[PDB]
Amino acid sequence: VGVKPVGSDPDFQPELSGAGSRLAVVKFTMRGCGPCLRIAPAFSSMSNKYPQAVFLEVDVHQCQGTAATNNISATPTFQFFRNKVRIDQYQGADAVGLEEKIKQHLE
Repeated sequence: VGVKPVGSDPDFQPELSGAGSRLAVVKFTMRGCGPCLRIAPAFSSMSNKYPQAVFLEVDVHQCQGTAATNNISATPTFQFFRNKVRIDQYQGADAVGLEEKIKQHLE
């Protein structure tokens, strides 16, 4: 359970489809990245805290096409999807701001 890793680009849409109509929060990450590391535990706790939404993790180098088509310019970057459509975005390791926007979507 928890934060689900997307191992390569073709596995990404399946994940977006498999979220059904649930909110999907995708954390775009990469290796040797301090803020990425700082936020990781919190993100994992958020998924524990919100089992009604789906939490995913994409490494921008394992999933280049996904990073590029989502116009990812820095990490960590969180994208928000509902029914496979990107509806929001949040950059950074400020966990408070992140959970506040997740809550605003769980509306």
